[PDB]
Amino acid sequence: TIKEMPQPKTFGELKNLPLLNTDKPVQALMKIADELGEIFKFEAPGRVTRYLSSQRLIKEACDESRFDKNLSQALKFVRDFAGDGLFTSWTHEKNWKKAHNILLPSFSQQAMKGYHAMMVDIAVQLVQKWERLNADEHIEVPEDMTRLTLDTIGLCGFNYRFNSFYRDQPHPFITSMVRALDEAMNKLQRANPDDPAYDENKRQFQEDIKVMNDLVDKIIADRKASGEQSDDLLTHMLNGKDPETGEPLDDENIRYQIITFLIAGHETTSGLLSFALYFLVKNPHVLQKAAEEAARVLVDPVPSYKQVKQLKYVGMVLNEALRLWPTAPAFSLYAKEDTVLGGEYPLEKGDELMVLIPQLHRDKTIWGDDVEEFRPERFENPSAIPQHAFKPFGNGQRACIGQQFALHEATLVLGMMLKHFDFEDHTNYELDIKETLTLKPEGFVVKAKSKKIPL
Ligand code: HEM
Repeated sequence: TIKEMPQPKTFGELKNLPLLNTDKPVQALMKIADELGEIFKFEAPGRVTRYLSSQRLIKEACDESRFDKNLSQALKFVRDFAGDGLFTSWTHEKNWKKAHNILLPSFSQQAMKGYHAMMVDIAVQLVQKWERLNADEHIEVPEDMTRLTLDTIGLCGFNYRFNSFYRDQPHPFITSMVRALDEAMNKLQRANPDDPAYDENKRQFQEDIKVMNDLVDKIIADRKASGEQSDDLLTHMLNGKDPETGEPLDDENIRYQIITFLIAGHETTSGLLSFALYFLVKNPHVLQKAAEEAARVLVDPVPSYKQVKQLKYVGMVLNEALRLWPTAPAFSLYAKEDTVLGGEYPLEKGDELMVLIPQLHRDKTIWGDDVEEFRPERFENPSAIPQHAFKPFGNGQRACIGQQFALHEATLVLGMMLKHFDFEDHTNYELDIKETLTLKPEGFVVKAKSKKIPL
C-alpha cells in the first residue's frame, strides 16, 4: 500500500513554515491537501504535524482509546487569557473534568428553554435594527451577526448587556478581547519574538487581559455578594458542585469559563449565520423553501421554544453551510500510545494529528460528486450519514459543549430573518473568506426589504 508520507516543499532549516505565511492558512492547506492527498507531513523548525483529510483516516483518529485532544500551538497561546477553561484544558486536568461534569447538564437541548427568552431579546433587537434602516442603506452581515452573538452570549453567560446595537465602538471588553485574540493569532506567524513583536505588543497584550479579568471578576464578586439567582450560566456555576469530588468551581476558573464562552462561541456562531445567509441568497430556490417554512411555523410575533424546533429545513440549511465551511476549521489530536493509522502510516506516542474539517466535508467517497454544491436536502435523513463524516463540532467528550446553544440560536435568528425580510444581493458579492481563529465571509453586504410583519 502507499505507506510513505508526502510533504510540501521546504525552506531549509525554516522547513515548510513559509508555506502558510499568508492571511489565509487553512485555505492554503486545503490546496496542499488536494495535491498531496488524504495525509501529509507538515514540518516546522521544532514541530511536526500530520494533516488528515479523509473520513477513512479520521474515523480512526476519533477513536478515544487511541487518540486524545491535543492543545495546538494556537490553543496554548489562547491559554494565556483563557486559562484552564473547558476549551484550553487537557483532558487529564482536574479542572477540565470538574467544569465538564458541572456544566454538561446546563448545555443540553432541554436547558435551552431557560435561555430562550434571553436569546429572543437580542434577536428582536437585530430585526428592529434592520426594520429601521432607510431604504437605500445596506447591511453589513458579518458585523451585525457578531453583535448579535456577543450580546447573546453576554446575556446568557453572565446577565451583562454589552449593548452592541447602541454603539459603533464596541464595549471596551469586546475590544480588548478581539485584540488579545489577534495578538495570540499573530504570535503563531511570528518569525520570532523580535520579528515582529517587541515589548510594545506584549505590554498591550497584558493590558487587554486586565480589562477582561477585571470586568468578569467584579461581576462574579457582585453576584455572590448580592446572592442573586438569575437564569444565566454564572448562577449555575456558583451553585454547582461536581458529582465526583463534591467540589465546586473556584472563582478564577469560573472567570476563565466565562471568557471561554465568549472567545469560543461568538465568532464561530456569527460566521455560521453569515455563511448560511450567503448560500441562501446565492441559491434562490433554497431561500424560497426556507422562507416558506419560516412563515408557516413562526406564526407568533415572537418565536416559542417549541416553534424553533419545528424549523426542520432551516436546520438542514445550517448543517449544509456547516458542511461546506465549518467555522472552526480544524482540531488537533495526539497519539496516546504508538499505533499505525489506516494500517499504513505508523505513529509514535505523542505524535500530533490535525483534522482538516473542510477537507473532510468534501470527501467524494462519502458525500458523492457534488460536494461543492449547496444542497440542504442531503441532511433530510441525518441517520443516513456515515459515522465521523460530518464533524463541525469536534469529537467525543471533547466536542463543543455549546453545540445545542449555537444551533438553537442560529435557527431562531435565521427563522426570524426569513420571516420578516426579503434579501437582495445588490452587489453580486464574491465570497472572500477572512481567517482568524475562525472563518467568515469578509465584506459580505446585502440589502433587506421588509415584509412589514409586526413583532
Ligand atoms: C456553530 C458554532 C460552533 C462551532 C462550529 C464550534 C466548534 C467547536 C469545535 C470544533 C470544538 C473542538 C475544539 C478542539 O477539539 O480543539 C469546540 C469546543 C468547544 N466549544 Fe464550540 N463551537 C461553536 C459554538 C460554541 C458556543 C456558542 C459555545 C459557547 C457557549 C462554544 C463553546 C465551546 C467549548 C467551551 C468547547 C470546549 C469543550 C471541552 O473540550 O470541554 N462553542 N467547539
